[PDB]
Amino acid sequence: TEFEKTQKKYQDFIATLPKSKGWRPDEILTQYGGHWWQECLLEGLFHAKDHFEARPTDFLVCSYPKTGTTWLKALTYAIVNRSRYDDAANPLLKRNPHEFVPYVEIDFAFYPTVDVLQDRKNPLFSTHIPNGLLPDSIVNSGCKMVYIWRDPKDTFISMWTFLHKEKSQEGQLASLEDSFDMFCKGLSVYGPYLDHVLGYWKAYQENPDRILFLRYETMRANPLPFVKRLAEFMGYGFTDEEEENGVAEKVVKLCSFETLKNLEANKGDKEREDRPAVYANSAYFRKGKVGDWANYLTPEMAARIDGLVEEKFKDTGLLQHD
Ligand SMILES: Nc1ncnc2c1ncn2[C@@H]1O[C@H](COP(=O)(O)O)[C@@H](OP(=O)(O)O)[C@H]1O
Repeated sequence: TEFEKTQKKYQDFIATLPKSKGWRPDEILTQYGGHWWQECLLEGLFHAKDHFEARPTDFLVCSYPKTGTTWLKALTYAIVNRSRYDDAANPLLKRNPHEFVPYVEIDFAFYPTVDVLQDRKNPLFSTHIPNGLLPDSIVNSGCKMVYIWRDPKDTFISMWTFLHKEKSQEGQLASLEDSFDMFCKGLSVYGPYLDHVLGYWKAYQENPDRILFLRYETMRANPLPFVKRLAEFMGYGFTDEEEENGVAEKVVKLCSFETLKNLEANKGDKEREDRPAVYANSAYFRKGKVGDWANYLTPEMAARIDGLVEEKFKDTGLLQHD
């Protein structure tokens, strides 16, 4: 296949890259371009470099994992499609949001025949690729992008708990404290996390008309103004009639944690139906809170990561942005 040709082409290169143990005993992460990768994800990056073609009308969802990706896939899909479906007919009621917004470095690489990637109408894509490594076609298209980030303490806990749920990996996971130590040293997939955020922040600073820079915690506290802003930014702003008819509030409720978690499609061990999964859909909806780290980390571990944040973000403007 075309992806198998990519894998062969970069085999020798990827073998020359530095390698490290991950959070599972047998897991090997590879370093490239300041960031750590699973092998297949780095193959997926090069495949996208060589083959992904962005259009100016595309809209790209960007995040580091466990900062709000599922939520933004739902929101962007609902914003785009709200006039295509009667409320009860919305496909989000029936299928996990990841089925509707394909990943550049995963779905486009590993699963290029899924229906949404064959749909010439679809404008929505997502990625965890660091900003400095995005394919030139994406950079050159001028397509707009949204980036979301989250408190590193909550982001870490979201990841460590999620990884207990991966198929055929029971017991294969480092302790909380050892996992936290490698997260803080920047050893995580797509990490270092703080470098990931800073990369998009600097892009936002340089191109503030092209990137909407969002924070999980402020959206969670007060989602309606942010959803309206996102829809506007996307080019699908809510009209005055729509606001009269509560349509923006309907989108917020449909994409809320409380709705999606309780859908039949996202419960139990049910998996997505478009392509193979190593997670049940239910693994994407855990607690949805701000501050759950308080139940796992000591003041000493909090001070460590909070000190890393102050040092990484010093003099950048990031923590001031509202
Ligand atoms: N619709 C939604 N609104 C808000 N948070 C959501 C959400 N759907 C999922 N989440 C939360 O977002 C995190 C997953 O991030 P991602 O989608 O990037 O993998 C999890 O956080 P918690 O593990 O803290 O519950 C998950 O519960």
